This record gives sequence, structure tokens and C-alpha cells, in this order.
Amino acid sequence: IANQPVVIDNGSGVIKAGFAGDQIPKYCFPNYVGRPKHVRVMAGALEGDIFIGPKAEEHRGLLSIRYPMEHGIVKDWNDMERIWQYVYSKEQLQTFSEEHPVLLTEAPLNPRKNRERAAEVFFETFNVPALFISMQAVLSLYATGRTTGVVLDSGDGVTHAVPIYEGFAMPHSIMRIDIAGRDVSRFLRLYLRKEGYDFHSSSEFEIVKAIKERACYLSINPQKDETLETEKAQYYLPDGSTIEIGPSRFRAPELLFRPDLIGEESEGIHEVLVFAIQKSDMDLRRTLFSNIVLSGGSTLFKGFGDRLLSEVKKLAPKDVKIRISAPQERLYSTWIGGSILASLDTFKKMWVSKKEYEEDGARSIHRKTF
Amino acid sequence: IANQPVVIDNGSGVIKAGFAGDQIPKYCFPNYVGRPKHVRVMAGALEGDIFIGPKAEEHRGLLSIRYPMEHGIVKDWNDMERIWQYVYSKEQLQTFSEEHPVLLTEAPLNPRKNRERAAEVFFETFNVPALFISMQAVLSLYATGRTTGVVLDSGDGVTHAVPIYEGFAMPHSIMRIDIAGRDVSRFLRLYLRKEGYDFHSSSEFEIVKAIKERACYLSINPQKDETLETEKAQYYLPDGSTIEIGPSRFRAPELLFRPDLIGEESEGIHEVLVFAIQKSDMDLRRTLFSNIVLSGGSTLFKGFGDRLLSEVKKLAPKDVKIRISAPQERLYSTWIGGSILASLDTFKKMWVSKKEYEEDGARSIHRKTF
Amino acid sequence: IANQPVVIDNGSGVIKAGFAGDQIPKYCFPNYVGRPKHVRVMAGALEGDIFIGPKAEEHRGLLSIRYPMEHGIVKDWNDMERIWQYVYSKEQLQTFSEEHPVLLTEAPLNPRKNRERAAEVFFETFNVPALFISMQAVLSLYATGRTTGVVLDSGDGVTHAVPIYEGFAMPHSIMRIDIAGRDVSRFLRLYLRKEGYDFHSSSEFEIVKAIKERACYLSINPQKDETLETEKAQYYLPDGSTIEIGPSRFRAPELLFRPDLIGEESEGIHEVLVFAIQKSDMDLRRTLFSNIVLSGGSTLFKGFGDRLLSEVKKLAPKDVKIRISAPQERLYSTWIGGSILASLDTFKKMWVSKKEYEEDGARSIHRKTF
Amino acid sequence: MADPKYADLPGIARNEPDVY
Repeated sequence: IANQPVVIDNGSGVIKAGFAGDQIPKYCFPNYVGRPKHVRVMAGALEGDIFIGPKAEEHRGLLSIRYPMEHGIVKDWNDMERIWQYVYSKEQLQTFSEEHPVLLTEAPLNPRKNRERAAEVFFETFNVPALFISMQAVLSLYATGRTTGVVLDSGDGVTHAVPIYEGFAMPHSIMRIDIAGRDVSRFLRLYLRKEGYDFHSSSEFEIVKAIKERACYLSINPQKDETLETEKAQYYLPDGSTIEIGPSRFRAPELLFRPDLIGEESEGIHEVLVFAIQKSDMDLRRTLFSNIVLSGGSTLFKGFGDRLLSEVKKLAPKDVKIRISAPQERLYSTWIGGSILASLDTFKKMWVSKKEYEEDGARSIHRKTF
Repeated sequence: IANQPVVIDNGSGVIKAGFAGDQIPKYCFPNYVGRPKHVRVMAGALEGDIFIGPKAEEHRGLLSIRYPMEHGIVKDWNDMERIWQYVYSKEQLQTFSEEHPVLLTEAPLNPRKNRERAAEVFFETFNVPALFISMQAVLSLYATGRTTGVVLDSGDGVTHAVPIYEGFAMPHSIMRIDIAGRDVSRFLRLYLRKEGYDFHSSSEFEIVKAIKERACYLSINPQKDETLETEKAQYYLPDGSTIEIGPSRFRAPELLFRPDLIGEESEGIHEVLVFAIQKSDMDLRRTLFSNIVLSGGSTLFKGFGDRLLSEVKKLAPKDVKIRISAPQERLYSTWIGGSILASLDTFKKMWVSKKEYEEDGARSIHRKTF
Repeated sequence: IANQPVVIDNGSGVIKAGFAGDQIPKYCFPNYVGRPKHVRVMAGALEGDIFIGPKAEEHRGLLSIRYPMEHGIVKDWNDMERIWQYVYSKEQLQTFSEEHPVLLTEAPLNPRKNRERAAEVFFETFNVPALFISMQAVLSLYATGRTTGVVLDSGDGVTHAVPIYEGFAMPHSIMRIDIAGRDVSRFLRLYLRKEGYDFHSSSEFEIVKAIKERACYLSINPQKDETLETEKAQYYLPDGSTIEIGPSRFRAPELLFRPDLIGEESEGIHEVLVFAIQKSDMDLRRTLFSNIVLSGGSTLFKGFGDRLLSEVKKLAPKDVKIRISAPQERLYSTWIGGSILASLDTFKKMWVSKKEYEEDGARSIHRKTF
Repeated sequence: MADPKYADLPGIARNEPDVY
């Protein structure tokens, strides 16, 4: 039973889905399970009471949105099961879980208990013939067509750097922080309360993400922007009310480089990228500096790569050629590589079959991933 | 026992009744109990001494009229029991109370003691098999065919704006004010005494309602009409004596928008419509502005809808699509939706049965309405 | 110029005033401006046309009251200028603003624009020699004499919990809600209308506060109190008409614990207290649990601290010593600590002088507070 | 002490019992 396998790029913010050997993921929607805040009195209302995908994006104001997945660590399993059931349902894919093998994605250095429970869901609740969990950094390199390179990515949950050299991922040189898009949006929300405009509700949180996506830019010199007075640019909400954002728009994404602002003494994106290159072997460092691949959502800030370069110029050894490559399709780079990995003939050897899982269990899944 | 159920659209000014699945209510009559002032010396007179419906409208001058219901809250319960008995009697419906289920209507945010006392009357004095109390806003949307939209209504009793988005009524955004048609008619009478043509008797009060219905208009700019001098247009009374109305015609319905004139600091219709939309969540506000439904008799003033839009343009955020829709039969809006709701098969599940009331009591009625 | 400084404890509900180095504030009055509704035909009336303090409390019925501050955020700046002028005037303090340094108070995480405009008022309109702004939690701990303490406060506007440990206020562990005494009083008013007794005017609103202050208690188990039938206790108005309160007395303060009753998903008082301790560092949690201090007026409900213990026992880790402390003088705890802070010799270093304000501006005020 | 509002018999604090 070797049908066209399904690639599901998991993540805290957004969940991409689709079939192998496609150019772009056709089925992208945000990873959350909205449930109604108000009491349905009238008949002919929205049926079901559990809303995932575009219906949730259309009817945000009704639904109390809550995310099941934080920092690449699923908290609520019942919600993730309903999301994966929605992916496979007739509203999006129009296929059965029994036909196709699955390609799953997870962030590196996650809990092994979550990986086991992920496999239990796909093998037992859904009746998948073969599952395969893989890393995001390896898939991003598949999408670019490279073999060498450090992979700085920044989704909604996790920011991590994986140094890989000619198809040799170094697990001990991996760095990781739990400071990413969601924490930047949460830090922006807190700053807008200091400005004046509060967005306390859970549906109203999605407005802060929309402000962060559109109206934010990373300044090169933060001390110079702090001394100067801002212009206070405007932004229109979904209602119509105007909002002067002020200095919060540039100070909000600075969380990624300075994680002491939120109150969590970590490295930062630029330090993680240097640390990953430093922890790797001496002869590989110069090739790892030249090949740096960007990915995820929080790399799409304005002047992000300019600041990332300037930070590497500050930290790294002098007279060394830095190159921070960035594709066009940075959000879908992790999915595209999965679709490439799925299409290859080697894919049949990498996966965990259903029969193999029934015999061994979790140990076979831990062996095949690494 | 599932007979063709009775709809009783309750109201302070007018009461409308009939059966389920009918196009228009056949039995529309005013909600009051006229009792004779004068002594009956001569034989062959009007018998009964308690007049309801067309007999009371025909013989106004004899009868000391008194309304049992003020602001959707019955004070005189004995009179409402006599009205409901008159509805069921051979003079109007020609049916038994024991056969048919009842669809009663009440305004939102009323006293719960009146709701229990309403149920006691229908279950014990009349022997109803099944009763159901509903809201005026939900029924108006059933009549139109929509699910979305704010329902601004203004009868003789209450003015209230209930925001409902896709079959989800929000109970904490329901605005209400006791400033409706009866208070406008009372304010018109007080103005006509200032003009010269005073009225005092209860039969004579209904002439002021007839003046309010016919010869009144809401100006767009009230300050401009105040500076200009009126023409003093005429109106002929039921007797024959002419009355030059003057500025009392246009300043009377201004009470609905300016409740400071009668001497009671409340919101007003236009503020209630905006406040109900503003109390809801951010994403639903623009859809609630696009769908505004008018209802009741006090929305039928000349230039009322034009003034409502001007007030919404003033208060609401700029560059938003406003649309104040309405039915053709604005007085029969709530009844038609009830007749639709009654004829649905789900109506059997919604109601409070007689057996369920005898077991539980008031708690089961408070569990089924809201 | 170092005279005996003034301690203005701001707040939406009540404004306390007086001099430094005192046991209790001499000048306590509610924070609102009263202006007359009606016309003054007869001479020898109450002069001024603006009523603040005991005159406004005495003559409520005339005055259309309006609160300048909502949730520790002054909306009407002209009204607060009149109140602060009234505080300084001969009717209360009997002193000039030019002599004494000022100690101002604000809730944490407020708009910075309001803090700037507050400083502008005290430095420009009034001619203050030196101003200092402080937090509620730091002042509450000064009054008790502690350094370690989580300060769960609950005023009229804001509820929050700042976790301080040995003179180290953690700014990122601060949890805040805009649900407090005013919203509970507004929620009680809505229930009383559902019971039967309607209140609408601003003078009439303060009766609902007086009912909330007197006859309200927090049930230890709300589901048990729901299933049981209440006793329906009585209360006498200034008019003399009796009011059966019923279940609304115990259900009103449930807004503090369940903020889903008003229809606005927040954390709640008990969750804010736990979340503030959880957001702080690992080793500080057990000391923060042991030192939980209460303050503000909405902590004075009957069985509030008993229920707040039970909620902490439900949420927090098992076998930990919980101690919710609460002084005799909870209402004036914030003022007492300000008077103690003002009396100390370090106070001269912390403040912002008028000369320093004229040179730098708003930036110097933002630097000195944090 | 002097002033309008006080609470009589709440106690200063509510504490859980200390185990060994």
C-alpha cells in the first residue's frame, strides 16, 4: 500500500497540509480550536460548536480561541486530534487516513513523551499505514536544494539553529529558545496597553498578530531609535477605529534579539546562530558562516536580516564572509522540503510502518528518527 | 397533544394574536380594559361592564380606559387575565385553551417575577398543555429570514437593541430603555397643554395617540427647526373642533433621541443602537452595523430612519457601511416570526410542557426561555 | 524648599488625601464631580455648579454624577483638575500647592500618556515644587512593614497582583485585570433590574454601591448555593421602600472569581494571584505563597479570604503553607505606606523636581519611576 | 481607630496549618 503520502507541517501558529510532489501547500490554516463565547438562542446558527480553519478566521468574534500547541509542545491533545481530523476531513483534503502514509514535523529537542503520544494518535485513533516524524531544519535545506548550511528558523513557538554540513546534522551543536512569534505578539499586546489600547480577549488577540505582521520593523541601532522621538504611524482595526501604534512597533520585535525585556534570560536569535556555529567543529565553522538559511514567520520582519548580519559582524571572527540566505517562500520552506522528501524513493526506508509499531512500540520510532 | 399552536404577541400599546403558519395576524386589537364611567339607567344597554377590543375602541367616551401593561411589565394582573381570556373567547379566536400550545412574547431584561406569574396564569387559570416565552428580536429575524443583525425595536412600552450574529444573541450587550411610544404620547399631551388644547380624561388620551401617529415628524437638524418659526398645521378631532398643533408635533418624538426632555437621564434610541454594537466583540461590529433591523410602531415617524443614520454616522467609526433595513409590515414583524417559529418541528423541543411545570416549577421555565 | 509633603492616593472609587507622617488619612471622599440636573429658579440655592466631596454625597439627587477615572485611567482631565483643586482648596486641606511636595499614586501597567498628562497638571496648572509617582503594592508593604509580599489588591477600578521579594518588584510577573468593585456594582444593578427594582440615574447608582458594601457575601461553594433556595434578605433605601435582594447578593461578587458572568473572558482574582506567583522565578514561589497581602475595598466581602484560600489550594502545588494576610486598615493601606515613604529621608532622592521637569520633560519622570 | 469603614472579627490573616 504505497499511495501518495500526506505532508503535515505542524507548528504552534500555522498548520500546513497537502500531498507529496506538489509545488506549494494548498491547505494552510491557523492551528487553533475556536469555541463560541455567546449563547445560541436562534435556530439555524453555526452548527458543531468546534471551529477550526477558515470558519474560525471568518467568525473570530464569536469564538474563544485557544491554542493547543505552545513552543512546539502540545498541551491539549484532544484539540490537536480534532485539528488533524479536520485536515483529513472533506472540508480540506477529501481523503481517508487509512490510504496515505503521513510525514509529520516537530521542533528539535522536544519532549519524547509528546512524540510517542503523537505516534499513538496517528497509528491508533487514525489508522495510518506508515508514519514518519522529521526535523524542520533538514526539510528547509531540501527545499533550497542545498546540503550544507546552518538553519536559523523562527516560527510562532520555537527559534532554533541546526548546523548541517553535507548531510550531517550535528545534534550537540543544536541551540534552542522558547522565544518566538507568539511571545513577540504577546510582548506587543503588553506594549499597546502601555500605549493605551488594550486587547484582553482571546479573539481580540488575533488583531495584535495582524498588527505585528503588517506594522512592525526591526531597527538596526536600538539606542539611536530610543534617543529619537517616533512619528506615531496609524493602523486601522477590523472595526474601523484608528490607532497610533507609536514606539511599540519597533520595540516589540526586539524581543527576539533581547529576551531580557520579557524577563527570560536566554541567548537570542543572533547569539543562538553564533553559538551553533561555535559549538560545531573548527574546520566546519567558515562554511557554516557562509551558508545560513532563514525560515519561519518571525524572519519576515522589516530589516531583520540587516540586523542579523550586523549582530554576526559584531560577534563572529574578523574578516570572515557572512551570508544570510533567504528564499521567497520562507513560511512554506519546511513543507516544500517535506514534499520533496516524500517524493524521493528513499522515503519508503525512513518511515515507521504500522506492523513495526505494533511489534516494537515507541522504541522503533525513537530509533528511526535518529 | 400537538394541535395548531396559538401565537400571542404581547405588547403594552397593541396586542396581536392568531394561529401558526398564517401570513398576517387576523386578530389585532389594543391592550386595555375599558370600564364605564357613567351610570346605566335605561335598559337595553351594553352588558358586561368590562370592555376589550373593538367594542372599547368604538365606545371610547363611555369607558375609563386603563392599560394593564407599562414598559412590558403588567401591573394589573387581573386585567391581563381578562384580556387573555377575551383573546381565547368566542369574540376573537373561537377556541379552547386546553387544545393548543401557546407562544407568548416578552421584552428582554424584564422582572422574573412577572415571567413566573405569566406562566402561572397560562398553566393554572387557563389549562395550557405547553407554553414558550420568546424574545422580540429573535422573532423579527425569523420573520425577515436572516440570522445576523441588530434588532432596534420601539413599540409603546420598551425600546431595546439586541445584537445577534449568526444565531448567537449576546445577553450582556442587550441595551434597554423605558422611553417608548407611550412616553412620547404622554410628552405630546403635555406639549399640547403648553400650546393651549389640553386633554385630561383616559378616553381623551387616545386622541393624543392618534395625533402622534398622524401629524408628527422627526427633523434632521433640531437646532435649525428651533431657530425657524413653524407654520402651525391643522388637525381635525373626532368631534369636529380644529386644532393648530404648532411646534408640539415635531418636538414630541424628539423624546426618543433626547430623554433629558421628559426628565430622565437615559441613553436614547440612537445611543442604544451604537452601545449594543460597541458592547459586542471587535470582529462582529462591522457586520452588526451592516445589518440593522427596525421594528415597532415608534419607528414609523417621518424622518426617523434618516435621523437614526445621521446619529450613527456621528457616533460610529468613520468609513463603515451603515444599513438600517426594515420590514414592510413593521408592526407585524414580531408576530410573523413567532408564527414561523411555532410552525417549525423544533418548537416541540423548545417549549415548557404542563407536566414539566408541575414537576419542577419556575426553575424549568427559567431554564428553557433563557 | 522641603516642607511637609502631601499624599494624594488616587483611585476611581475613592480619593484619600492628607499630610505625611500621619496614622490615618484625615481627608477621605469619593472620586467624582457632581453637576446639577435641574434648573435653579429659587435664589439662595447651592452655589458653585460643581460639587465634590461631602456636598455631593449630601445632595446626590440634584447632581448628575460622572466618574472621571475608569480602571485607574482618567478619561475626563478637566474633572480631575477640579477634584485636585478641591483637595488643595480651603474646604479640605487649607494649604497651597506651591509649598508641599506631592506623592501621587497610580495602578501598574497604565497608559504612559496619562502619567505624562498627570505630571503636566501638577507642574503647570498647579505649581508643584516636586512630584513623585508610585505603585499600590510597594506602598501596601510599607504600611505593613514587610519587604517580601504578593499584594493582591481590589479597588473600584483595577484588580492586580505585583509580586515583590525583599525589595525587588518584578515588572514582568505583574498580572492585571480591568474587573473590580465598579463592575461588581454595575453587575449587581443589572441583577436588581432582573429581580424587579430598577435603578438608572448616576445619583441613583450610588444606592447600588451601598447595597453592595452592606449586604453581600461570597459563597464557599457556588454550585451548592445555586441548588439551594435563598432566604431573600431585606434592605431599606433612603426613600424607605424595602428591597428583597434574593440570590443577587451572593451572585454579584462572583464576577471577581468568574469574569465570564459579565461576558468578558479574563483570569479572575484567584487566577491572577496564582499566575503572579507562577510567572516569578522558581526559588521565590514558596516565599511569595507565604506572604500574600490583601488590600482595597473589594477584598472586604464576607468570606472573600476564605474562598481566596480555597481557590489557591485548588490551583497551587500540594502541601505548601498558604497565608493570605490582610491588615485591619485595608482601605487606607496604600495611603499609610505613602505617608511612611514620604516621611523617610530617601524620599528627597526619588522625586522629580520642577527644575528637572523643565529641563528634561516626560523622559525624566519615566526614568525615576522605574 | 477613626473613619467610616472597618471590618470586625475577620482577623488579620487566614493560614493553612503547618505540618512536620
